Amino acid sequence: PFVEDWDLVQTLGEGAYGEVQLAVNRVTEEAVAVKIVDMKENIKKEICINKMLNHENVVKFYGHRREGNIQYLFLEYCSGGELFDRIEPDIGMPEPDAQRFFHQLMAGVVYLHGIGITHRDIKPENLLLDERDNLKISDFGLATVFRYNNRERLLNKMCGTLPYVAPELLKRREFHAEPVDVWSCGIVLTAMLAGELPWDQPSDSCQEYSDWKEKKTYLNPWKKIDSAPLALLHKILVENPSARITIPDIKKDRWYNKPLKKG
Ligand SMILES: COc1ccc2c(c1)C(=O)N(c1nc(C(=O)Nc3cnccc3N3CCNCC3)cs1)C2
Repeated sequence: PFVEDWDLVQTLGEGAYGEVQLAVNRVTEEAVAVKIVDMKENIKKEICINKMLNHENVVKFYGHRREGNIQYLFLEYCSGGELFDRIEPDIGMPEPDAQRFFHQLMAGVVYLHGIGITHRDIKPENLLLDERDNLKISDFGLATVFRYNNRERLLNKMCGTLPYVAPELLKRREFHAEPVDVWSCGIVLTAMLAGELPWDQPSDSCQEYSDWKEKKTYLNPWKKIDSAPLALLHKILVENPSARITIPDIKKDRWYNKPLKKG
C-alpha cells in the first residue's frame, strides 16, 4: 500500500529476496524503488554494504525503515529497466551499445573493488538502466568484503548464478574475489554481443565449456562475435584465475579502446 509518505505503485520484481516496488511520493511525485523484505541478519549486512556505496554506476541507497517483521530499503529507481531486456535473444545488441554498457559496468566494478567489496552475482538481470540509459549495478544481497585494512581475504562460499560463475568457484576450496567478478563481466559481454549464454556452467561435464577450452570458436555463440571483442573474451574467460586478465589490463584492450558509433 504505502510506507510513511510513499505509495507503492508497481512491482519491479519479486523472488527469494522479497519484492521491489516503485514508490511514489504523493506530495512531491518523486519516484524511488523500495525493496520489501520479510524478516523471516542477512539484510543487516546488505544494508551496511549499501551505506558505503557512492558511485554513478551503482544503485544508490537512500536509507531503510523497519516496520515489525518488514524491512524497507529505499533505493534509486532506474526507469530504463533491466539490461536483460535490451538483449535480443540470439542476436544481442549493437556493438557500440554493448561497448558503452561494458565501459560503465567496468567503472562500477572498479569502484566496488576499490572499496574492497565484491558483488558476486553480476548478470544482466541485476544491471539496471536510468532515464539516460546509464548502467547501474544492483542487488548487494550476495556482496561481501574481500579487502579490509589493506588485507585481502579469500572467498570460500558458493554463491552466484551458474552460467555466470567462474570455474574456480566450483573447483577450489578458496579463491580470489576479483577474478570471479571479472569472469561474470565477460559472460555479460558475451550475452550482449550474441544474445545467448555460452554454457550452463563452467565445468568439464559441460560440453559447451569444453568446446570453448579447445578453442572451437567456429561454434555459437563465438561465431557471432567480431574478432576484436572476441579477442577480449579470450582474455577474460581464461580458466586459471591467475592467468585471467585484470581490470587494469582490460582497460588497455584494443576493443575496449576502439571508437564505435552506430549506423
Ligand atoms: C522500468 O522497468 C523497471 C523494471 C525493473 C526494475 C526497475 C525498472 C527498477 O528501477 N528496478 C530496481 N531494482 C533495484 C534494486 O535494488 N533491485 C534489487 C535489490 N535486491 C534484490 C533484487 C533486486 N532486483 C530484482 C529485479 N532485477 C533487478 C534487481 C533498484 S531500482 C527494477
